[PDB]
Amino acid sequence: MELTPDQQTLLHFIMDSYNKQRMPQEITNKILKEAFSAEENFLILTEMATNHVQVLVEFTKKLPGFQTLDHEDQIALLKGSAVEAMFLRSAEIFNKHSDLLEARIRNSGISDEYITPMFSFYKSIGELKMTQEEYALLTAIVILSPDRQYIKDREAVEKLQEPLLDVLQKLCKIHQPENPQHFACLLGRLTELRTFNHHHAEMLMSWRVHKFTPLLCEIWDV
Amino acid sequence: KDHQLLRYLLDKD
Ligand SMILES: Cc1cc(OCc2c(-c3c(Cl)cncc3Cl)noc2C(C)C)ccc1-c1ccc2c(C(=O)O)cn(C)c2c1
Repeated sequence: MELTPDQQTLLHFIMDSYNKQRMPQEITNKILKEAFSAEENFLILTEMATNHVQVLVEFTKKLPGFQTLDHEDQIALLKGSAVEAMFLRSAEIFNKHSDLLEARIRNSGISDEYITPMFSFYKSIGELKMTQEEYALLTAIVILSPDRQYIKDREAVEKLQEPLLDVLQKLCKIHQPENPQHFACLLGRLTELRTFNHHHAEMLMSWRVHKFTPLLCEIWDV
Repeated sequence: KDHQLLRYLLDKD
């Protein structure tokens, strides 16, 4: 049981692109040094989200075949995956300063209705003991979801997503042969990720008392 | 003209 050379090449492009992602030192120092209040904590979350959307665009452009998709479908895929990819990355960083970041999130004026399933998701991500290949492929599968709103050529997106699901399943058989439910538990995280779209939309609606950044206003139609 | 900054980030080399 091994990946074919073609699957190894596809996996290598995903990993290389995933490994490039960085949170700039200017933003990380703010987590340590800025004032502790609901207003300042919310502003830090906003800045981190903006940096992550930028990181998400750069990662997506290096995904094999993404730049061959219809230009407007590229926009529609980025807009529909931004929250899901941001939660998956948050889950990864939380499961590897961390005490102060958690404190800021819990004291950013965001309701427990949102915070509770969020920390519950980070917990279930941790129990999976995900490898970096699993984090990167799940991120790409989330981005390349053919069922997002306003996609014109869905079949073209299906052609890019299916081989990634084939690679992820093969890795599950190679690395966890005694746990045949491993792939199923990863799919469980895909469906759980989708629930954060409704929760995030309710947070943006109720926050009408606020400015965000132009990048966040664009992707979330604020 | 919609998603001006998102298009800028996507379209730059
Ligand atoms: C850890 C976090 C939170 C975050 O929150 C952004 C938000 C959320 C919300 C919540 Cl709290 C958590 N999960 C996802 C959402 Cl979506 N809900 O509202 C907002 C804003 C818009 C107010 C945005 C971004 C990061 C983040 C991403 C990557 C890295 C990273 C690396 O790659 O090396 C290092 N660090 C410290 C990171 C932090």
